Amino acid sequence: KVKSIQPGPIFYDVFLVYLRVIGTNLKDWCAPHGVTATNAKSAATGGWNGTKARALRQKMIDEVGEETFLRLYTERLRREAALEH
Repeated sequence: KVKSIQPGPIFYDVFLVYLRVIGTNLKDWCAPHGVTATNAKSAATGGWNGTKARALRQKMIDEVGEETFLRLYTERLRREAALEH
């Protein structure tokens, strides 16, 4: 059906590439949050799932629009599933 936004590889790429669309990068996005790029990826992929990681994941979603994040994330998943079938 439709999926809600979950962490993982696609979450991380959609956020990473969104920063590119609006012309920042991971490095410069991370700094005002007092966090590392490496910590940003771990939270985004769901590898770190502590509640501090959730707070950061929510900032990534609010950076994109929540609706825009869902649309990018959803259409991307559709394309992978299409190659897997």
